[PDB]
Amino acid sequence: IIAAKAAEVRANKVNWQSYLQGQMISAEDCEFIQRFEMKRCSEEKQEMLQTEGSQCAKTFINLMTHISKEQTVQYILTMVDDMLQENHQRVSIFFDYAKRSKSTAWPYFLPMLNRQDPFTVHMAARIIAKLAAWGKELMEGSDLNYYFNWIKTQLSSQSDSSQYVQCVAGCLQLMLRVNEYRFAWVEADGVNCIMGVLSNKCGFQLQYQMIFSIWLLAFSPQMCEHLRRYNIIPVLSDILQESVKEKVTRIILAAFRNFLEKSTERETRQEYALAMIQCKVLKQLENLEQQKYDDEDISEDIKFLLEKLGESVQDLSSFDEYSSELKSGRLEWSPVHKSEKFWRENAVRLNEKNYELLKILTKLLEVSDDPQVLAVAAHDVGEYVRHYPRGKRVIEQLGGKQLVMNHMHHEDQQVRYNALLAVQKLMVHN
Repeated sequence: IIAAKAAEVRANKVNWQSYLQGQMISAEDCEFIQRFEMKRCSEEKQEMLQTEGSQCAKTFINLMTHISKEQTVQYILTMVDDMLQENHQRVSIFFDYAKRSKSTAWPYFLPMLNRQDPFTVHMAARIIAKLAAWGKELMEGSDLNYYFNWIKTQLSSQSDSSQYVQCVAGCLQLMLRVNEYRFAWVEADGVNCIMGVLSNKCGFQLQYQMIFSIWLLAFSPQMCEHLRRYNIIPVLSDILQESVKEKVTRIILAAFRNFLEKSTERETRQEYALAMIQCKVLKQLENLEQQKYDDEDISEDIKFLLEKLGESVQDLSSFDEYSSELKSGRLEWSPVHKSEKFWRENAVRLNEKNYELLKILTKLLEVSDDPQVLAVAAHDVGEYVRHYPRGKRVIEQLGGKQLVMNHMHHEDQQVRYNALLAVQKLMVHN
């Protein structure tokens, strides 16, 4: 509705001389606003901004401050945003006005977000985002903190409300366009509020814009490293199936690619990929690969994520990491457990150190009260039988045969299921 409101406001001009008669503004301010209304061509606008640039933002701000009429307020902000859409360099006029006034441009506009009209405040915010992104000065300090609090509160509301939160999210994206503003945003907890809104399941455009924000943050190593705490991957794994829209799918895949690209360490990239595989990203990546799309960008994102997921599972399939998991007791369905490639080649290696890994498994098959650990141990005994035929006597000696034959009667459905599988693999031959 933002464009429709903009057009309605462009039509809804009002006599600016009324405010001069009321002495709410200066005669020069009224003159500038009327002259800019009539100076519609690009050359005329350039002439106005170049000859009376000091008067320009002064006029806008004076009228905005001293006039209650939301018609005029929205008209002023619509004109400014139209100027910035025609040529986004126009921020220079406002910056020059502020510098000539011996101040920065923000205190003049941040209080304006306290006004009532949603259109007024949200096009004001759009103009602030344009100014911050395309300006030379960095948003900083209390002004930036107040703007972050305002974006936070407006986002938390999650429809006309949603269509204005579109402006809110677009302003946040424009801010994050700059690396330093991304650092400031991470200093703020606004990403947690982003995740809160996403959990609240906002509309399609808002979800797309928020994941666009995440992609902007993920472009950097430090913020990628520090924002892990929000467990982005599972929520977006489910959203990539629910919110099918191609823009949404593409932006999640791009965010994942940025995460894996800019994660600081090999171990860091490995945490991200391990979370993705535990959250079943890889299967949907295969499905998208079966699917096709009209640009090489989505193709490259899919291929990169596919290759790196494959490499990550290969790394997880290390027999050393399997030994570490067994030693720590973390028998919790790591991909190495269901990686047949590891099993077929390394089943003999479990015999090392006088069958230390098999002893760990069998000991857990009597010590474990944990359903997950017990079922995993039973399944791994089954796999050891399946992939090292000579190990049947070893498991007999270690008692795994009888332990699984007992745990088939375990109180837990999953433990019974895995133990039954293992004992079935056991009795296959004389």
